Amino acid sequence: WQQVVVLRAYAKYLRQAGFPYSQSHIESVLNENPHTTRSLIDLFEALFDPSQETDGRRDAQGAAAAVAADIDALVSLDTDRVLRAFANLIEATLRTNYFVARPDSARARNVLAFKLNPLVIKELPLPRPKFEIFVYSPRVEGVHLRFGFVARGGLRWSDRREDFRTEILGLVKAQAVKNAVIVPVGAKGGFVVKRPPTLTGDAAADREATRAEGVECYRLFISGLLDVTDNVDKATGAVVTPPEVVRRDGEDAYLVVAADKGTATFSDIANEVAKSYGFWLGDAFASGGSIGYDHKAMGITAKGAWESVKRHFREMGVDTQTQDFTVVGIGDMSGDVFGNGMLLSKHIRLVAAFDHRDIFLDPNPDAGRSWDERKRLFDLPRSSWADYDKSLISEGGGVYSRQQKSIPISPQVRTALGLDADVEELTPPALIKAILKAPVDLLWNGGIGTYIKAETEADADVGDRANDQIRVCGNQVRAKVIGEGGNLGVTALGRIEFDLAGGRINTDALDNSAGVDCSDHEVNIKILIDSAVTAGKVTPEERTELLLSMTDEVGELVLADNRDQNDLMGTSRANAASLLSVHARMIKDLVDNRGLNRELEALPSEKEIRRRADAGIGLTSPELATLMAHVKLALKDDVLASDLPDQEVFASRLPYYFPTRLREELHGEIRSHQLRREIITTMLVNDLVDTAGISYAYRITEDVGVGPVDAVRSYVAINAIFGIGDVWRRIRAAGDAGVPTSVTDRMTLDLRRLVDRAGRWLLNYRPQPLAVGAEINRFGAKVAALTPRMSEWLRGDDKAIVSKEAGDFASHGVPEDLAYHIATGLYQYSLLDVIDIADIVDREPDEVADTYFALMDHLGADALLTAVSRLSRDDRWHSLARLAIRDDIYGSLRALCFDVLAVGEPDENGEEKIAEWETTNSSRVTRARRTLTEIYKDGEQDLATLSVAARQIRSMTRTS
Amino acid sequence: AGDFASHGVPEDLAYHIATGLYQYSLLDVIDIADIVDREPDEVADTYFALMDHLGADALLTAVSRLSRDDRWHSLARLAIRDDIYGSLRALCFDVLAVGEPDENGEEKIAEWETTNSSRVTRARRTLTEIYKDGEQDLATLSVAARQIRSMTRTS
Repeated sequence: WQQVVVLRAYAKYLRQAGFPYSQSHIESVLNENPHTTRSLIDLFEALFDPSQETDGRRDAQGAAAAVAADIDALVSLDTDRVLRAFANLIEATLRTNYFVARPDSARARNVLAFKLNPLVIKELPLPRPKFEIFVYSPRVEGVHLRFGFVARGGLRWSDRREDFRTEILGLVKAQAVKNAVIVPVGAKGGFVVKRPPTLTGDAAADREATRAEGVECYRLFISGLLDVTDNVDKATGAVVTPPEVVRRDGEDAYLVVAADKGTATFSDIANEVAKSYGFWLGDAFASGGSIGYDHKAMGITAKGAWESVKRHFREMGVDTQTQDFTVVGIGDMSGDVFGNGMLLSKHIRLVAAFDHRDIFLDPNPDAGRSWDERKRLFDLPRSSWADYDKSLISEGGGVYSRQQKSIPISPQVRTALGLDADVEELTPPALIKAILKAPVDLLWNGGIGTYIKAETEADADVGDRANDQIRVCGNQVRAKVIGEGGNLGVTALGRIEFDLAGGRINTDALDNSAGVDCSDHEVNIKILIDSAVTAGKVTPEERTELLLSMTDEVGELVLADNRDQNDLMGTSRANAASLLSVHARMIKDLVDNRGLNRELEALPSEKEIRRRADAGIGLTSPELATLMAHVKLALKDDVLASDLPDQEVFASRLPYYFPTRLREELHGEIRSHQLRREIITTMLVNDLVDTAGISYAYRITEDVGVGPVDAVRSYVAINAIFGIGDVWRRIRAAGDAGVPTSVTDRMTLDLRRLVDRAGRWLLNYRPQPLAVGAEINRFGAKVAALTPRMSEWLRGDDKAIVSKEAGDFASHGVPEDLAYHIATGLYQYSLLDVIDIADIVDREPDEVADTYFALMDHLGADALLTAVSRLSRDDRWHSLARLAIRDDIYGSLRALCFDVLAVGEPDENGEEKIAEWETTNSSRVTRARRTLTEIYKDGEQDLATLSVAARQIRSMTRTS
Repeated sequence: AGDFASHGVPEDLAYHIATGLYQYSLLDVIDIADIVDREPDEVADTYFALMDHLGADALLTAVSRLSRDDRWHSLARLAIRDDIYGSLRALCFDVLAVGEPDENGEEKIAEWETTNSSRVTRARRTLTEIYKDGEQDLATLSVAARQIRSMTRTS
């Protein structure tokens, strides 16, 4: 009967995968081939019995050959397909708990677990997870799909027992997107109860048992999961395979659990269950519950979304922390998101707010008094909108109920929201839809569900029936800015329509990222401290003390991530129109190589793409966020597959993931973390994408012709050499001080062209692969010495244009040193050639810089490089052409500098060196200079004229 | 030479005419042999073997296909042809700076590429890809020429 249970479980997994033949047909096929069924059982038994490993050579070939010969013998088509599918499931099984006999396991409670490789299963619909575990029982049935070794996701208590694998596979892509910025990749679990209790008619004892049955089945599902999962022991540091479990895969120990629509109060139960198996993660197994973070207190999600709101309003030109602004909100002062976010400014004027229970209408809200009443409501353990003081409500305002037949409309309520002038009463559904379409500065979301749709998306396709009567369209939203603290509030196509209608919006995975981020952060700290507890440095009682002491510092680190995330979003929004073509090739690469789905990711179709190209606009803000999320995942996949996380130059940033107390006290424990390679890769990709830009790495690969690994090498070297991160923080501080986003954004765009050019230079002129430490130690110090002295050798047109850019920057409040430091970026790029040249001729870099920039002055090279930059980048070949001409100019600059430094004496300055090189030229150089000045006189700057000017410069050199 | 001789042209004269654009390269060959005080035979061997590995004849023919409608485009096509020839001179200088005279053109090229950098392997790969595209406007030919130019330290 136990072998029959195994076959039945395989059939249930087959049903979840969507096998065509039904269960009746499947059992009939197994019945009509009893010899073949016996052969299948023999193959499985040979595969997974630990005693077989004690029985000599495993009877692999015997059982496998019996199965294959029985497969061949089949004539009937349905039988043949069914038995190959069965054989494929046997082959695909990676682990099983059929043979574990220790009493605490789930096998003892009649639960069977199959860890499978979905990648090799023929009948599985796409996408195929990296690993899957299927749990079968007569009471419970669950699945867990993981796209990677280090994965995170929520556990759905699903009610789709017919196909929950379908639900889990549907939600795994969105969960993975949520995890773009965090160390792990997407995972998702889900269980259904198959023996719910009989109902007593008593509305109370029934829900109690229904709850307790779900608790027992939740326990069963997780226990079956841990019967096959490996454990981590810090006694030796190695990964242990469950005893009496035969593993066909490698080693796989990381597994954490997050709450979902049915797993809200089960985190604590999950922590107890993880402890019963003796799992190493302890309380990090489940995010929060009883040891971890009180997310309502921290309010990390609200501040993470407030960073996006502030960035959007800054692009709007407003500052929330000092200027009154009007808000329409979803939720009440008793939830985490709404309550924590609506107290973040004392200038908040909450004009309207509906709930699940009540409606709040403040026609002319105050700021100080409205904030005080909002704070009073938040401090209560529980409250509703009926608890708002109705004396602090503005005249014409009030607290009304959503269960009323209708709600009267005050003249003050009507004018503020802006509807047809005749309304004097509305229905609660229409009041909610009008709140949803409001001429309001901010639209704050702290609820759950979808309330904004696209004009093209069907109502049933959204998957939210409860709000289906109140859902408005994205193009129909009149809010200036939309802040997304909640999940699934707006559909992707709805987000695209809102951005396309003039609204400011990001994706929800980028706004509410903070709460999940804190979940991951908490996990990686609970790991680290548990390791240090095992090493005897932290007494178990001070572990909790240390955790609570670091709450604020952990929150600040997550908010720093959100701010870097949002600043990059604003900058990407700035550069959308001119990079649409580059962005389009990126999308194609992802589709062709990473198995991306254009329509699923809400990425534009190619007809949609040049539709916008014909309109002269780039990607929308939610689409830009989506693209950068996939870029972050692809970059993590690229860097992790390499030895970059292994090398020390990339590993020098590891301690900075952890708070100050741990950074100081825990140093050896940080260096020997379990997730060291993954944390380093995630930090790496976050820094790279936030600093270098969306198209940096892809353009590097397009231009240079290397793999992502070489691009990363180059970015790290340039950031460490030029202090690029430090310049970025100085730019961001100026923008935070009140400098408009246009000035700081343009500062950053010049800086990113500089890094592009500099990274390309390092890749092009130094041997590959890059030794990042070597190039840093032979360039970064020299660069730091040469950057502050840009004023001593800029001459003529160079000096004039640099002064103009620095003064324009400082005219908007930018500090003078930073304005000048930014204005000279394209000359800091030439300092790389300056340093390389000084190294070749073993002479000082000061004099080399003097000659290089004086020569850049005599011929007016700045105008030529600017004209080159004006060359079109519409397609890849023209971009290649403009890149070829810029590099030709720079290389010719290198050869002419070599010849000029080959004449004269170091005491001769740039002007004297140039004078006596031209004094020692040939007819070729005088003719070239005369033609160059004539070219400058024409003012024509197409490919041909600039190219002939470059040849004139090239012929000035013997080595040509 | 065979097309010329098919119409009755004498064979020596047909071949002598058919090789005119390589007789032009013999000027650079002689100048180069003079600079390195080595015999012109071996210099010619290396120069034309190198013109063989990279398919330079197709690139010069494509350059000749550039328009001469106005003075500036004619100047541009002249610029690209001279850039190709000067880059030929610099690469020939570097290859003759490696190896030994007894090594023929193929052996000289083999051991210079055997002693290149990541820059040269990447440049060759991009050049072969350019040859594969078959696009021969100003921009593609120019980027092919920059690939050839970056193969030289003195650049």
